[PDB]
Amino acid sequence: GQVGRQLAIIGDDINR
Amino acid sequence: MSMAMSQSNRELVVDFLSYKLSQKGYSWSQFSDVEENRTEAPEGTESEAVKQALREAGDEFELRYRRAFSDLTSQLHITPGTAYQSFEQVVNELFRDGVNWGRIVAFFSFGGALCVESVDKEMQVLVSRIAAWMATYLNDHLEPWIQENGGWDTFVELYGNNAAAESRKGQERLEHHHHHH
Repeated sequence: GQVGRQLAIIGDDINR
Repeated sequence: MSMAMSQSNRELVVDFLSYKLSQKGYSWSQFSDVEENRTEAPEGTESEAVKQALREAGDEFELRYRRAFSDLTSQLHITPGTAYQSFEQVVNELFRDGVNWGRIVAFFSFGGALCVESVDKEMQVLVSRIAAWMATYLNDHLEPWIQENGGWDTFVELYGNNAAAESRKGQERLEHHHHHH
């Protein structure tokens, strides 16, 4: 499973 | 003074999948809550600013997911039997220890994606499946963490309309803003 591990990466570039 | 704090949860998940499938060209009630006998609700006020930040945050999270790696369901297979397991792996992934903002929005558009490709793969029953897994995870793990400190008013305060771009532009003060004069 690759999803989830990357779904959090984008969070940084779009965190609040 | 309650009224729809727990019922509103299933209202946010159901509204996210309604506009999600509506985007491509498929109906939602066609294979979801088809059973008549509804409640109608008073009107829905939390979904106003909440759903708003969920639409701009869901389209920006998706654009950044393929623009940074690839599609989500495209990598999944989807099927009535091992579908809940797929979304179960992506869920634990986001949860690194507790519940931090950001993973909630990515989870909203994520499940909506599996619902779209699901109908295209002749999996109507699969759609309703993700509908119960979305309203459940929201009313189970995200329930005791959202009501803790206004999880909807806060999720909108950090992901309001165009909040993602407002974090780099609206910053100004501690960002660098050269206009002290």
